[PDB]
Amino acid sequence: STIEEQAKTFLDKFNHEAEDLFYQSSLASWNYNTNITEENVQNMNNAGDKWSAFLKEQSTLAQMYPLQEIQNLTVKLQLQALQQNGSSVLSEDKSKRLNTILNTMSTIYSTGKVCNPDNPQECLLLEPGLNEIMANSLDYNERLWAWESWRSEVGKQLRPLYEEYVVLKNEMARANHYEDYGDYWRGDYEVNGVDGYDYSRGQLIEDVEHTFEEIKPLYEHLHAYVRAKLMNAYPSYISPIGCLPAHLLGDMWGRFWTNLYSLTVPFGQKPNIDVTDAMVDQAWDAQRIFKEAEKFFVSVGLPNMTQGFWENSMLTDPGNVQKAVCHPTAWDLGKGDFRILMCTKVTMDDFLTAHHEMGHIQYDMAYAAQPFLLRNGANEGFHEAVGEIMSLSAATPKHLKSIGLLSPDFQEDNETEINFLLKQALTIVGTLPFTYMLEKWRWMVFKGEIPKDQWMKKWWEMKREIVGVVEPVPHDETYCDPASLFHVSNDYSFIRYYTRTLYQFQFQEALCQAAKHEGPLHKCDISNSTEAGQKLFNMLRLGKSEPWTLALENVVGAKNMNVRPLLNYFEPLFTWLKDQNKNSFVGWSTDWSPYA
Amino acid sequence: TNLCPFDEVFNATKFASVYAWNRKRISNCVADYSVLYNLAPFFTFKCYGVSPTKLNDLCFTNVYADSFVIRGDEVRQIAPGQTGNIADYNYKLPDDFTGCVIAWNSNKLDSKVSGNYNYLYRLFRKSNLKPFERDISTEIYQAGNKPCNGVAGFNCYFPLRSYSFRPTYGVGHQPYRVVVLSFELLHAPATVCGP
Ligand SMILES: *[C@@H]1O[C@H](CO)[C@@H](O)[C@H](O)[C@H]1NC(C)=O
Ligand SMILES: *[C@@H]1O[C@H](CO)[C@@H](O)[C@H](O)[C@H]1NC(C)=O
Ligand SMILES: *[C@@H]1O[C@H](CO)[C@@H](O)[C@H](O)[C@H]1NC(C)=O
Ligand SMILES: *[C@@H]1O[C@H](CO)[C@@H](O)[C@H](O)[C@H]1NC(C)=O
Ligand SMILES: *[C@@H]1O[C@H](CO)[C@@H](O)[C@H](O)[C@H]1NC(C)=O
Ligand SMILES: *[C@@H]1O[C@H](CO)[C@@H](O)[C@H](O)[C@H]1NC(C)=O
Ligand SMILES: [Zn+2]
Repeated sequence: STIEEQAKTFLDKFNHEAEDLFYQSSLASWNYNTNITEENVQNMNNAGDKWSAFLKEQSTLAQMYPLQEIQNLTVKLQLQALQQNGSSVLSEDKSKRLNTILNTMSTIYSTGKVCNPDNPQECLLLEPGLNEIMANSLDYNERLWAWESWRSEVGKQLRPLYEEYVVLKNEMARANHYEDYGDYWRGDYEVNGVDGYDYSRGQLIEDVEHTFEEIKPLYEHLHAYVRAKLMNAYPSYISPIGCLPAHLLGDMWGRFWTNLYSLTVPFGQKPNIDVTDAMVDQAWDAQRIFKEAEKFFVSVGLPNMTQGFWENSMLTDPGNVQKAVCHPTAWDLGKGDFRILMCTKVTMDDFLTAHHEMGHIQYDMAYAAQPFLLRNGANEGFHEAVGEIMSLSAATPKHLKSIGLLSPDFQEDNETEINFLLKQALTIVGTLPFTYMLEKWRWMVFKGEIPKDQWMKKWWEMKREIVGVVEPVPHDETYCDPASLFHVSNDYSFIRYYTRTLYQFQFQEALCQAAKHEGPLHKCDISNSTEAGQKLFNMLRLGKSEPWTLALENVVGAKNMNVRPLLNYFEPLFTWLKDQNKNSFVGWSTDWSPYA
Repeated sequence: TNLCPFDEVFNATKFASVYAWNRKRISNCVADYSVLYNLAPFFTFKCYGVSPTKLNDLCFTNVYADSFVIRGDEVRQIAPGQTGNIADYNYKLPDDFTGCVIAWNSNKLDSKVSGNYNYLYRLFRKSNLKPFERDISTEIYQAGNKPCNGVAGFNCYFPLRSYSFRPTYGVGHQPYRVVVLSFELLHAPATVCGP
């Protein structure tokens, strides 16, 4: 018997063993997230330990089958995912310290609190304390206090720890034959051994930066319009030619510009489309919302929910003594168990969240037939892009009118349409320069291109140039402002929000084209189009069994990430902004700062 | 008027595991096939070499009642000319099989919140099973080329596994009880007839 056949039998034993053991961890995790006791934390942690210990044992066993002697690519995919040494390639002495810093910085971010001037007894955490100010306060100084205090009392705590974090992660990455920890993160998109569909880790940087160049015209005009409106609100603090102050961007870091809609709405006399009243009018409930979402996916050919979904899901807040984690999640426990955890209220927001999280379920159900290790999105950005495109179609006035939540004789005008796209761009487009710049800084730090004594200088140099955002207070190298965001100090990749954003609009355009949608992209609804659903299904069922380039081709007809569909979506806003900025400055000066 | 002991077969308290499937001889009795339908829409009743509507006006010899438990997706393998882990290694019907295959969901009996680990099935074997062959050996399967020496190790697997039935499982993984009747049609002195 060959080494390839031995690996097939080994993965056969693993596939059966993993499905039972992962189910226990999923069920114990579910019981805690639906019933918060101390007993359930123990049951959740114990199952999580047994699952983690199991993977480590099978990671060692899989390494006794060298990849260079296996020809079936699908087997090589499963073995490579299981053979990942990870941070166990270090010594048991350095491994223990890395966890000590990862668990320390996580504690600092989650439990770091700041107290006001002349009020020590009172103190505010990040959530909800400081996030409330950065999202709702319209005062310059109060926002500046929260922005600076968070970065100089908690961010500085993280600065020495991040330096050690960079040294150990790089050592771990190089021992696993990667250039740096950034190269290790880019390995999610790597594809080898398939002619025409391959993809190198370095090619991700080229593709991201080439695509981001075509975003610059749209972002510059959005940035120019936002600055002009913000200048009216804050006349004495905002330059018409400079970067936007970092503490006036709607949240703590300017990751999204969503909360600037109140100050930047073009036409404040034409109300937004909020069917929340109409859902209350017809006495809808949580079951009806999810029942309507089920009908949507059936309308495009996808299957209806399993009866176990209705029986085992938690679709309403249990209220009373039973506490539950209300963040909307879609669970794939395996063995046919599919659930959604959601404290659903009867609102248009939760209505679209149901279509989103239910789209995750359809993806989960589609690749259920795959082997265990191949049950996931094509790459890190695929799964969420599938979720977002459902709320795109479900929120259009076309879809809302068809389901009797919007009056049939409803006339859409270009003013309410511009208001909607401006809201969309503040969230979807605003994050892209922020996301690319942040991961670019992390990429260069891990590469060594940025030395320790210039971390914060290069960080704010790149904020000024790429994002058009300037710090309100000069920061030396005692700060660590990137660490002030969750994803950095809690050790998560961040480029996924860039790629997924571009993926979701490639999906929507290709599906809307299959549905023969006539008109602008943003008004499209793929409902009642089985042709669009079939094209989507041909990718969902793949899971991880194929390169993500092939999976993307099965939807959009191209093998690489493309930014033109995203620009197509915002075309009515782009041409409106260019006329809106005809008397304004477009671009920014990097050497203007609010602190003179 | 000895009514054939189908009550023993279908309404037994516990069924056997599919790898160690049970076999019950049925002879010298009247086989009334009209009262199997006394199950919660028992999902499957498929006959081969015969037609189910005529069943309770025929006469057969060599009647055997086989019974075990599998999951929903594996029910499709209890049929002539099928392969898969159940057909290959646990219970195999011949190509020219003459009989009836009866199966129904038993989630309310064979499932457990903490998991039902009563029922087993065989995962590895040297070769496929001949029709109606039974193998209950616990010998360690050798997947490599060094001898396993009767010990579970690397490339050395215990041949059996458990079904781990939980009621929250999907239909495909929920337990299904199966009864497979085997008879020879219109032969010899005709021990089992029924109405
Ligand atoms: C929540 O868990 C406790 C045990 O920790 C249990 O007594 C209680 O019944 C559970 N609540 C529900 C609604 O199941
Ligand atoms: C890889 O193995 C699977 C199952 O062992 C098989 O179905 C598939 O055809 C194989 N592919 C190739 C290219 O050999
Ligand atoms: C799903 O639809 C099928 C028919 O297409 C039907 O037999 C089944 O009962 C449905 N299940 C649910 C939960 O609605
Ligand atoms: C889909 O078809 C049904 C059939 O009556 C119709 O009521 C519904 O409005 C249609 N939806 C769309 C988006 O055309
Ligand atoms: C709406 O469209 C018409 C097209 O003739 C144009 O005259 C009007 O200025 C537009 N208004 C906005 C706000 O786009
Ligand atoms: C099993 O018991 C039910 C009543 O519990 C009865 O109706 C049915 O006929 C029995 N099955 C057989 C094969 O006798
Ligand atoms: Zn999601």
